[PDB]
Amino acid sequence: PIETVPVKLKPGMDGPKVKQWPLTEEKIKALVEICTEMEKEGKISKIGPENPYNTPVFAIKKKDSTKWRKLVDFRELNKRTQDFWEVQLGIPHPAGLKKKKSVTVLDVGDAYFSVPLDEDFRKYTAFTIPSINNETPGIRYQYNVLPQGWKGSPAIFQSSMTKILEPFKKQNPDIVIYQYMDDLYVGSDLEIGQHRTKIEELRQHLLRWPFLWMGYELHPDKWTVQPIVLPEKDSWTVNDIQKLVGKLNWASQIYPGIKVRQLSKLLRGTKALTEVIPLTEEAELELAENREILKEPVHGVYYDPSKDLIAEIQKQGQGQWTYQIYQEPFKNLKTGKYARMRGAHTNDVKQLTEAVQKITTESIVIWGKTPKFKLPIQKETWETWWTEYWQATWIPEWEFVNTPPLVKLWYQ
Amino acid sequence: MVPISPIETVPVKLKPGMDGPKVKQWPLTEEKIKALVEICTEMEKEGKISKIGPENPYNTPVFACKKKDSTKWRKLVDFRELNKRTQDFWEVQLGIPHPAGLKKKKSVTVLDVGDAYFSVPLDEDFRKYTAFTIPSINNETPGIRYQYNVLPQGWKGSPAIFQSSMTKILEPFKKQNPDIVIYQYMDDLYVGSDLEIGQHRTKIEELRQHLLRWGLTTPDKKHQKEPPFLWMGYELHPDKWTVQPIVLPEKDSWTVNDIQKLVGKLNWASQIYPGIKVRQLSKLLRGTKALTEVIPLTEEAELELAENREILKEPVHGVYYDPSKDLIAEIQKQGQGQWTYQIYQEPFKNLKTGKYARMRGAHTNDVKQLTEAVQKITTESIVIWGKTPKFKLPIQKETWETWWTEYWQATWIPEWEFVNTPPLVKLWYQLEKEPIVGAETFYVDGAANRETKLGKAGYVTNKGRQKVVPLTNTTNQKTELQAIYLALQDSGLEVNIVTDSQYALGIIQAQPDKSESELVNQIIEQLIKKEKVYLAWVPAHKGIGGNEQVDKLVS
DNA sequence: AACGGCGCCCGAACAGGGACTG
DNA sequence: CAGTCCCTGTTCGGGCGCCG
Ligand SMILES: Cc1cn([C@H]2C=C[C@@H](COP(=O)(O)OP(=O)(O)OP(=O)(O)O)O2)c(=O)[nH]c1=O
Ligand SMILES: [Mg+2]
Ligand SMILES: [Mg+2]
Repeated sequence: PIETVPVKLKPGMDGPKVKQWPLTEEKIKALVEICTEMEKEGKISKIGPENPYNTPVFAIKKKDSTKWRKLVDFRELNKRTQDFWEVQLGIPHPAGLKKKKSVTVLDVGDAYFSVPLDEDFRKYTAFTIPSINNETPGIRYQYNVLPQGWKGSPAIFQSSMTKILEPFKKQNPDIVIYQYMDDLYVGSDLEIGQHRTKIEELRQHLLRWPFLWMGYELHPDKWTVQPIVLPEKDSWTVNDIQKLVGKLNWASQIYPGIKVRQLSKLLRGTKALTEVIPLTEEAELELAENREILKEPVHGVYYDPSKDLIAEIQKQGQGQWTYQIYQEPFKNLKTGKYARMRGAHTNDVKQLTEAVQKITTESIVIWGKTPKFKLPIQKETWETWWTEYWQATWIPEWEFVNTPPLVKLWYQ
Repeated sequence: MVPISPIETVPVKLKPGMDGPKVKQWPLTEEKIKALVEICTEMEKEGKISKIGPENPYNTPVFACKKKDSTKWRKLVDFRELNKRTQDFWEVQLGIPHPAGLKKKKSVTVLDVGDAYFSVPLDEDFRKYTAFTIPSINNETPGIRYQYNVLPQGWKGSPAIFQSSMTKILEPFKKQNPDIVIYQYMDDLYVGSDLEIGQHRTKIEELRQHLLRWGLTTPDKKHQKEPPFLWMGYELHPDKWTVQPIVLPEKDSWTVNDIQKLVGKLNWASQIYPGIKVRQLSKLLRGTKALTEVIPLTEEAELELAENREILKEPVHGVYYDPSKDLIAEIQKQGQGQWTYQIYQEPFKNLKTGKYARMRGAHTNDVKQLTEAVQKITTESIVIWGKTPKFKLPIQKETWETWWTEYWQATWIPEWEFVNTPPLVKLWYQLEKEPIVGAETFYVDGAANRETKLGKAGYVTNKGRQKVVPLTNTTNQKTELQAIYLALQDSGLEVNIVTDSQYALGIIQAQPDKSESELVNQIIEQLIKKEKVYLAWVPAHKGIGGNEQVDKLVS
């Protein structure tokens, strides 16, 4: 009894045609069981080869969850309907969410299955379930309702979501609620007991209308930044000062007031790397002045809502991972460091997967966007393992880089 | 008035703004004329082909060819112009079934649907877009023109439509027989079960009649009731499988198209025959772009071809997959960037073999290539068995630990154990993490002129040692590598080297042991001879130490 | 002389970043 | 500051194998 909101692709773009990648046995068996129930409930329908569109599908398990969740890689379809969920029916981003003491993320994607999808658009939601050893051809489906993981789903459901959350927002005017993709971000300054109590009250508001029982908690007020720091040694060698000048010279691309004159004078000649060089009176003054500039904020660095976020990650070794978020080069909106994540000292791909998920979560809370990642990994290595460790209901854009560490800029 | 078949039609459209095919016929031999007039007449009585008139302004040529070890003819329409104007279909065939993925089945039956494409109907509103005339005489009778009521062989939509229609017909039968495995590839159906031979034929007959309700015939000509079953080009036995006999051509003179077929058969044979190499053979297919050009076999390509023929002498076979046992993948290094592997569950009972000999990157090492081989095997194992095997790798745990913890990119290998079978994979040198006390410090630099391609390369040390070497036909990057090579040549066993070349530093830090660059290979040879090497980087043109001094010499 | 699927090894065309020159 | 070069990377199309 609901009129389907008309959805159109961006002008001059066809639907997604992305090949399905091989799935493990446990994931195929999970997707066959999930899709059989969804088909019995009318959420999806089987289709034929006359539909030239296709989107990859796999399954994940969220943190501390033993239940399989279907996950569609709608990244290609999302950026082909970008004028819809950003221009027509956009969701405003609250600047106070990042200031809250506690923020709980609730999976509300199951609510989208109650709204029908535009018949003229259902063909673009096509996905294919593979078979082991290619026993049977692909089993193709398309969505009859709003699909999870499609940016158009929260946009169309937003009118429905506002009416459901209206009594709770009136009951609690201080609580900030943000919706992104299949998730609901609920932030409050209440105590941990009061917060979790108010979260359960919000769950009951949704029940009176399969992952609603979970609640991933965040604390953006505890989120830290990793600035550029300079070493502090009792004695300095030629090699130490060469690395310092190399670091400060690269850092001058960000802070224009950094000088290296008095420090380069210490290296006059052709000296051995291990020769100890005592810092002169001017070198102490110049190095002290440079340590203060690195504490001062960078001039003219602010967020532009019309520009894409970019995230670079560096593998620092020993479980250490540094990252920077920016829109323009050397205009970092945020820099951070992660240490001792899951897979530390044993699995780089799991740690990198964890780091990408953390960075994306922070970007959704702070700006309401997911950044495009520059991943320090080979394409074939990432594409072999990343789905094994993915625990999020969204997927960010990424590319693959290879930058040897000439200077340890973000972690000495 | 043609009857509508029980198989649900597939709605096929065309690309907007385009019409149907209008291509003139091709003059063929009189042998093809007497081999197609009888087909269009038999298919007309059976309802597979209807006759049209002048109200269909389309035409498409069609030739024919013989079959595989048979006496029947294959009608292949040349719909290349129709395919350019027909809508795109998403292929549901995602790969090729491999016998190493089949599980143990007590009873096995292989079927083959007769007239596969000719038993599935075409879209009602699309039959008009398939017009073609048939002249009885090459230059006399104009010939009555017909159309297609089924799937033509040669149309780009015929495979996808048949594979999807066949699945919908089998879906109810598979739901009624869950314990029966049906491998469905095109028209051939692999049916297996753990039932007794008597009860197995019962369900086979039930399946043959189930398919008969939609017009799909399973004749006794290609019905296989006893091993060895010929399925997907393999010989399937109750407890083992092998590839059908592979014949390698043995010509006295070798050209280009002969080697392309030779390397192709060796790639197909390497799935069960361990230790097949095609490096030196494929190396002959470089540069020359004349398929009909004779190429003499080099001494390396001749010995490589001789060792492959001796592997194919002894008969080999693979086993089937037992999900109750683990998957094991063991890799060996064959040298020269060549890797071979075996996947098994019980020792010396290979499910399948294979090779990885891809050379990616101008500079690399054995640890990087071993990582790439592990990834290729992992993805291959997920396609065939849906799981990753435990690996047995010829690399020490300590070697791997040193590499991945120190590398700047993320890299990883799944659960694996060390197998002590030489040649072991190791890192041939390790750059120091700190400058070396007591080692001479070399400040290297190189510059070249963009126009004359002339350049200099040299160094300056803390002990006063100095060198400048003029170079001809070089680049800035080559002189930077040459400067480092000079420092390694003229230093002791322990040396500190300071450069401003991000290019040169990035190559050496990745610890390559092989390179397409002779200069890098010479650098690698020097790095192995050393006991301690510390590479440091400084920014150029900043008046930093000896780097400023050596910059004046080479520029 | 046809269609689709997968794999390999090949080369041409392309993109992207340090570094030099006007 | 642009416009090149040098160098290295990926993408893709065709050669071949094999299946139907
Ligand atoms: C071998 C082959 C096959 N096909 C298509 C057509 C029917 C299916 C199966 O072909 P087939 O089994 O060999 O012949 P088929 O038409 O089924 O007739 P039968 O020989 O089984 O009686 O794939 C094709 O288009 N080109 C080919 O070269
Ligand atoms: Mg057949
Ligand atoms: Mg230099």
